[PDB]
Amino acid sequence: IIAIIKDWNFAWSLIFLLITIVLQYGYPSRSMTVYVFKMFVLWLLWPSSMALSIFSAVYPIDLASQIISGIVAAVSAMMWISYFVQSIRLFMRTGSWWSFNPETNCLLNVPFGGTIVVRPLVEDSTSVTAVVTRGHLKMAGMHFGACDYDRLPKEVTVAKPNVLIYLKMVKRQSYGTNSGVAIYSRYRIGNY
Amino acid sequence: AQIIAIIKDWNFAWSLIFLLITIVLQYGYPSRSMTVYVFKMFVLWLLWPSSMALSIFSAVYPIDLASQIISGIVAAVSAMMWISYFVQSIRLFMRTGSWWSFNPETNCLLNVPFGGTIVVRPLVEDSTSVTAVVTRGHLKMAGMHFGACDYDRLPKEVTVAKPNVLIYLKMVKRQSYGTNSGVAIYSRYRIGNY
Amino acid sequence: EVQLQQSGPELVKPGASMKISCKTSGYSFTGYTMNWVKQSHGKNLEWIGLINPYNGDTSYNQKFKGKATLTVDKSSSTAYMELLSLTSEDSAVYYCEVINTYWGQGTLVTVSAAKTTPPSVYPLAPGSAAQTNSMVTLGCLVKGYFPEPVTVTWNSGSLSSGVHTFPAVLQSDLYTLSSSVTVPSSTWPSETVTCNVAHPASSTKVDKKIVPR
Amino acid sequence: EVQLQQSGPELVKPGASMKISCKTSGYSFTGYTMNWVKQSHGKNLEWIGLINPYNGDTSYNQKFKGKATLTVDKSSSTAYMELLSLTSEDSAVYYCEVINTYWGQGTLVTVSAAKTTPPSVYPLAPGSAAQTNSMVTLGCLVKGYFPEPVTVTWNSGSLSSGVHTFPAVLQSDLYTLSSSVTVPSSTWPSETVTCNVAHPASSTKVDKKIVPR
Amino acid sequence: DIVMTQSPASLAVSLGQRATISCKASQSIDYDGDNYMNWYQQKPGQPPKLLIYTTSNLESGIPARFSGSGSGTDFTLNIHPVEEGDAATYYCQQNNEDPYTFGGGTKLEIKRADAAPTVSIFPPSSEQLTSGGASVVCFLNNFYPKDINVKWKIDGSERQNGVLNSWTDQDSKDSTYSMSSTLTLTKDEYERHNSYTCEATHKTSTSPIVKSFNRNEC
Amino acid sequence: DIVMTQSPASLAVSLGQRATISCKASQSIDYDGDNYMNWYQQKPGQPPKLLIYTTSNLESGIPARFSGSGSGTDFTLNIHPVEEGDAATYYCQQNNEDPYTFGGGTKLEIKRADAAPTVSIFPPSSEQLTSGGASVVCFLNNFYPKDINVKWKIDGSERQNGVLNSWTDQDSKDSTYSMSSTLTLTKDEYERHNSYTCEATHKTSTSPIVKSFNRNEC
Repeated sequence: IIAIIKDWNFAWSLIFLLITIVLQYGYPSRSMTVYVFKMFVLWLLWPSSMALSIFSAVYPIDLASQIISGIVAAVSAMMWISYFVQSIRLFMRTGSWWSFNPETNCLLNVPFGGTIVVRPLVEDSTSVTAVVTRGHLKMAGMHFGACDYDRLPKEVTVAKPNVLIYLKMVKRQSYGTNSGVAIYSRYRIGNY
Repeated sequence: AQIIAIIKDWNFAWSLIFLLITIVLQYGYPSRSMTVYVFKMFVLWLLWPSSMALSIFSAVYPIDLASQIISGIVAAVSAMMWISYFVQSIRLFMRTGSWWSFNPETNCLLNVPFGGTIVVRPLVEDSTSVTAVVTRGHLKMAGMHFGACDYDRLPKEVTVAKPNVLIYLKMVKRQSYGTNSGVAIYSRYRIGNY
Repeated sequence: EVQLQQSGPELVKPGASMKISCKTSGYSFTGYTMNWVKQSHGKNLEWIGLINPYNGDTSYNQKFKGKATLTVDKSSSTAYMELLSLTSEDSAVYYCEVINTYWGQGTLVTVSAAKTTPPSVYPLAPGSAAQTNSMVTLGCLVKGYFPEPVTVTWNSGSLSSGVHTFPAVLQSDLYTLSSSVTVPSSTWPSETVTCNVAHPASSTKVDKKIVPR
Repeated sequence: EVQLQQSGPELVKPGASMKISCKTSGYSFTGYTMNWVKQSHGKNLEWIGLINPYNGDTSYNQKFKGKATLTVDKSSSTAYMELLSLTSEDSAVYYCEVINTYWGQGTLVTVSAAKTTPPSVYPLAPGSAAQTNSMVTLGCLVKGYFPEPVTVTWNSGSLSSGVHTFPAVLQSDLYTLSSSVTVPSSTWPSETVTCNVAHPASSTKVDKKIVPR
Repeated sequence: DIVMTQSPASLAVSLGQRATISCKASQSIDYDGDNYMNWYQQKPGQPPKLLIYTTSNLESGIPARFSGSGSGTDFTLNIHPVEEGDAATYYCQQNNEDPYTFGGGTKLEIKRADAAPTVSIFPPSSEQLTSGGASVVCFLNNFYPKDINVKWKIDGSERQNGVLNSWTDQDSKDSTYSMSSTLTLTKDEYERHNSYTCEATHKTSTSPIVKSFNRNEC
Repeated sequence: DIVMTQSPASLAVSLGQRATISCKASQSIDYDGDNYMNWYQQKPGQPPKLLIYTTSNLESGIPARFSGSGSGTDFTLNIHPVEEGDAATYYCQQNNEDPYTFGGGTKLEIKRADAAPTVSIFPPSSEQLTSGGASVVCFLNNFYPKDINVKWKIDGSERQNGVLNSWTDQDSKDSTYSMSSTLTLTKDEYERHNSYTCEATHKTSTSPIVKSFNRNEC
């Protein structure tokens, strides 16, 4: 009592400050690899929303508030089950933790420097596009580290939950000192 | 005696708010053009003043003096970023008279000469080069919907608008794939600092 | 194909106002910023100003603020530059450009207190030259015209190679130009050549066949 | 600069196991996808399987589930397919490929119960032709060798034009072959004409000059 | 699996004529609106060379003579100009399913006007006679077509035993054939007969060209 | 506000040799991390053609003979393979700040071998005589280099009044100069004398070429 609601208010303001920091930064700042922020805040906010909706349904103001709290509890349960199903279906096939991105049905593997780099791609067409700008590579809107234009792979893979699609370097061009563009297209799909 | 009623009101309101944030962290960051976007705009706009009000509420009924200090610090920095957002957004709206300057994600706009008009969309992926893809009468620039542009009528010069400068971008190199699709790039030339 | 055709050469009084019309064709007109550049006497380029066609927003040089005004007409897909209160330091060539690549054809503006004079072309022929070598030169002299330019061609454009068009000289507020083309000695004087001289200020499109001497 | 080099021709007994190497070069080896293709009897192309050099991710054919394994050695950039239960239907050529474009040279494997016989070449001579022109045809015949192939060339590969090499003919589990070049009159018999065979299984380099009777 | 039975098996076109290889499929190979069908070109003694990617696209560095597209369950490769250097075999594939089944075979052979076979005898010598067995050949070179019947006329009556006929592939510079008609004899058989004659019946020649070698004149 | 000067005034560069044009500014033109100096080429009688955008990049359609370098304050346009179609005037532009100040302009002309002008003398036409004047001209054809002296003599007496010289610009095909040396006369001055001498001395030779003419012989 008294001090309890003060600690509750302090905790709510603090966690809303972390939600403030994680929403305005991380994804829409420069798109580096700190996406675990949004992951850890979303994993905190799924059972938090579940607990608040359950506690509002247990002690309701009226019947309409009870049915609204039950509706949002069922909606949060449905979206959590959908996220776990769509992320588990992409983890038994690929050994990458980027399948735990909040919305991801494809993973882009790009090999350079003797290593493949996996990024949680959101949607690909039948012909993806690589853009090298100085010492930096961007492929379908994802920051793929640093990679020179001349050392660009002629084969990349994208791993859907039911198929593996192989893309090969169909077109390429260079305009700067080491900056250029490239167009990859599918040539062979592999059934998982 | 009425603590339970305001506790139930607070629980219901914060459950609805926590639902509104949850369909923004997921379902809203991939889809950035049309769908699940008004929710993202509402959440990203009321994000700063609600945090400022929460720090004010923590400072009004505090626990310790260090709690007062940190709550005042949090409220001051939240008001600082909200005031900075309103200053930069008012500057961008004064330089370019479009409503798209009032979004809270970025203070940079991309203007594309489409079809006798100019289409303005916010641009988060700002760099030296801006890419553009065509989908046979469907064009996307920097992951943004921009109408139904073809490939043979691609714009040769786009602009980006910032609170200080206006940067022009000419089409340097393009490549055509498919029957009507294509991919072009735009590199910087002639920054104009009005 | 981006093309930017301008109006043409104009002579104006020292203190009047005039307008250059840069007419564009080929591209979506509203969306490419039009830039106006002035090239002075000899070779000296100066920036006048840019203008957005769709937004209507302009940007001027400090020296040209109020001296020239930039307007856009979307229906004719044209732009205009109005020069007001013309002085003797304004006789210059004006270009319009879009993306610093597709320039205009060039408009020559003359500012003087003179009048338009049709040219008195006097074709010069070597009388009794008796040149044994077969590259004998034949030319025409253009005397007494104002202002620039004058277009001189040979055989109405049929004689493409071997042409030599010379810059004009100025004396007594008058312009004199000369041309010369080496021709084989078998053609002269049996064949017929024409020193086609056209002055757009006076529309004196004379053919002016050379008389053998 | 992408080049895949394979091992070479091999005779294997039934029930043995032959390991086929594929030493890639000129590219970052770990990150592409090797792919193996078996060609039998001259026109029958079949697919075996692919393997990622990064993982051990394989995907075999339904007729090659237990007849083939694919291995990757990530130290010398080599694909290391070995075969199991080499029956009489496995006498075939085997190819690597990467992106369906950069193929391999092809490893020929022969399943038979015989020995690697030296080529008993008998370079014979024309008998009293008494007429030598600029297109006179001369040939070298080799009989009694096993297995395929023989690198038959003339004068260590200088005669790269006008040479007609014949496929091997099988009789009594033995191979017969012949070759002919249309030599000019100035190089025969004034210049040295030598037919050279090379059996990689027998490891011989016997070459003989043709001498007329 | 996928069964591909392409209807042509041996095409004989000329320079300037039309070449069309029609290839089929057992079922659909469509994925995401794209029918995956590769086309390969293989020369004798060489690995296959990829011509065509997903039905329509071209290999980089390959010429545009091979650009037949096809759609659905009918896939044709068309060579419209037909250069001389095209005597190879063209193969289908499907980069869609699990087995990735290849096609059949189409030997495309360039037409050229009829040339007489260059018959040149190659008599046996004492080396293989001292080895133990003699070999006599006809060596018919540069003929058109393959339906030329060789025949042996040793010592009068014809011999049809112990004969091996070997063909060749098409030439990559002038597109001609070659023949090797080997007859293997023992030492006593070679000593018992002298008049070794060789003949070849051809559709171009009105009469069989007769070439003979005799042992005693050596 | 931005003062821009170019160190070379005129160039003398043969075919295949390095041509360097330096355009040193005074302020900083770099925005963000890119210098914005445009390099332009203008042929006589034509609008300028853009070569270099952001100090390094090249126009599409402009060949790779022209290269841009330098950063900060010092900039250089470099041509290794100087060709025949190269004699022009080259300019630099900041393209960063508001006034967009152009450069002073460097005139590049291709160095040629020395040649003698084909001097031709023209008697005045009868139309000018009926109009009431005279104008004798000399059309000196293709020569090299620029420095050449032309004298007009009236019956052994030099005339320094009314002599005008007009030079055409250098050709873009062979880099050759031509000159018109005119001399206007009235009716009494033309009727006073008969022998007009058009002397022309060039540094490629020693004796000046004489193209004197007379009224009676014409």
